[PDB]
Amino acid sequence: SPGIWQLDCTHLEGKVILVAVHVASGYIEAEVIPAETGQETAYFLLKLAGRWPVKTVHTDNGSNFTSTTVKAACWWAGIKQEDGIPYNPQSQGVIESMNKELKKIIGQVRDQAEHLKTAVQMAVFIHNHKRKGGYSAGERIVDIIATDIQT
Amino acid sequence: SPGIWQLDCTHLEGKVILVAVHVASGYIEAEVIPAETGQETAYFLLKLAGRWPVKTVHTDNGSNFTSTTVKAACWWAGIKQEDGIPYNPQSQGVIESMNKELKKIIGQVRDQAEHLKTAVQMAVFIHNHKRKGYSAGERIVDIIATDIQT
Ligand SMILES: O=C(O)c1cccc2ccoc12
Ligand SMILES: O=C(O)c1cccc2ccoc12
Repeated sequence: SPGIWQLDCTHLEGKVILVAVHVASGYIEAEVIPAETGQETAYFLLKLAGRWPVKTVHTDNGSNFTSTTVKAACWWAGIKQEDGIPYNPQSQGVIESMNKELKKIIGQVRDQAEHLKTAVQMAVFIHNHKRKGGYSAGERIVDIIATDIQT
Repeated sequence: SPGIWQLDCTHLEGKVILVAVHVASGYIEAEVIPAETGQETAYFLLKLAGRWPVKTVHTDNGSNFTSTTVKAACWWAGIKQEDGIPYNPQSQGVIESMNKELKKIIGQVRDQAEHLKTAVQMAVFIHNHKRKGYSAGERIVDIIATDIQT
C-alpha cells in the first residue's frame, strides 16, 4: 500500500538511529538523534511527509503513539498514526533483520566516516540502491507511488 | 533529465537554508545549517542521493564546486558535479522566485514552529504538495518512474 510507513528505532554507539521504512518497497530514510523523544520523532515525521506521500505511520512504541508532539505533527502533515503492533508476526522479524543489515553496512563503511551520522546515510544509500529486475527499494517505491498516481 | 538537481543556498534569520531542487519537477529537499561549508554541503548531498537517484548536481557556487569534501561526497555517491552557471538565464529567475516563495511560506507558518528548522520543513511540505494539475511530488515520481521503464 503506497502511503504506509513503519517507524523503527535502533541503537548503536550509545546513540539512536530512527528509521522510517516504506513497508511495500523496503525503501528507508534514517537519522541519528541523541535520543528518541517525541520532539525528535515529530520532526523526523514532518521531514518524511514533506518528501513522500505519507498516509499512515505505524509508530514504533507506545510513548511515540501517545506523545502529543508526535500527534501534532501527524495532524499537521495529514498522517494517520497507528500502533505498530505486529498482528502479523513475520513483520517483527523483517524489521529486526533490516536493523541487523543496516548495522552491518554501517560497520562496512564506518571507517570512511568520521561521524556516525555520515555512516548511517551511507548505509541508507547502499540499502536503497541495492538490487534485490531485480529492482532496488528506490525503484520499487517510485513504481508503487507512480502506479498509485494513475487512479 | 530525471537525475538533474540544482543546489541553492538562501539566508533567513541569520541562518542558512540549503535547498536541492529537482529541476524537471520543482520538487525540493531543504535543511537549515549554521553556515554553508563544504562539510555541510557534502553531508546534504549524501542524504539526498540516498533518497533520490541523483545523477548530476549543479552546484550553487564556486566554493562548493571546488570543495574537496563536496567532491568526495559526489565521488562516493556517484554524482557528477557541474557548475550552476545560468546557461539558459531563465534558470536563474526560477531559483530567485522559488527562494521568495519559500520565504513567504516560511513566514506564513513561522508562528506555528518554535525553530526555524520546523518552519523550513513545513515549507518543504507545502511546496512539494501544492497542485499547479499535478504537484512537484507527483511530477518527480512520474518522471523517474517513466525513466525506470526503458
Ligand atoms: O533508482 C531509482 O530510480 C530511485 C528512485 C527513488 C529513490 C531512490 C534512492 C536510490 O535510487 C532511487
Ligand atoms: O503525492 C505524491 O505522490 C508524492 C510523491 C513523491 C513525493 C511527494 C512529496 C509529497 O507528495 C509526494
